[PDB]
Amino acid sequence: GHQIVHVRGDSETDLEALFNAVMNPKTANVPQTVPMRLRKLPDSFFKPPE
Amino acid sequence: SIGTTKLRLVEFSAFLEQQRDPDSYNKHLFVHIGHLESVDIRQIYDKFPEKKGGLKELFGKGPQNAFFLVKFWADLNCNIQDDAGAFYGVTSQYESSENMTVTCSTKVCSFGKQVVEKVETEYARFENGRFVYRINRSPMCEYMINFIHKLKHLPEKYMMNSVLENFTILLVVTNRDTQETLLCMACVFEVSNSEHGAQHHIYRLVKD
Repeated sequence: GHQIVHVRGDSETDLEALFNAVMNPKTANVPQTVPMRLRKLPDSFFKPPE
Repeated sequence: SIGTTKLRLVEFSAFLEQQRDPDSYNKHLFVHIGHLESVDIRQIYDKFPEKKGGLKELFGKGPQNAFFLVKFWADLNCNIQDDAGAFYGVTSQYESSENMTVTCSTKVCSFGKQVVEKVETEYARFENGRFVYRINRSPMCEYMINFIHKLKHLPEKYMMNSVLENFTILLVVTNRDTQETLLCMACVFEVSNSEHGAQHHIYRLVKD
């Protein structure tokens, strides 16, 4: 079993980017996308099972 | 019935172990499988990397019935002890009827780019008359561990869910010798608010 991990140089920066996209969207400069709620997805996708 | 006859994912588990002292052991599961509706794969193409060996390139490269979308409600309700060494790991078990060299690639993707790719090579083990490939206590990347910590300190879960909007994991298991896609599992996450525990919906990916 060999675990070779490939990491790109700005991982921790991107991690912050993942957050301040939400915490201050304006000073973010992050790619923009359609929220999953507004996509053609099954109703289950947002109601967890019982 | 997750996976094809070529290779069947029967077990998946990401966890935190904690050793407060020599008499104390704790284990917390974040998500777990193994303890169907369909989704148009084009709807989730704007959430995964679709470049060389991308969820799109692989779809046509191998069997479409090997592709799956999993929505996880992760269980983040775990008291991280500050005085205890902690192992963050991922145990996944795959069972197959044939003996092949198996390579599992786990990629954490932010927006359209995969930040970290981990490649694990596994070999067939004969158990109960079948060949079983199992990754035992594989360590998660510092990125994932930091991500969990950064999520925790968010005050509300709706904030957690919002950052998870742009977070995905692509899991691709492949026959190393033939480069045939054995199983591909695209992963999307919210944070489970259920008291009982982590929940998960599995969908088969299709095109139209």
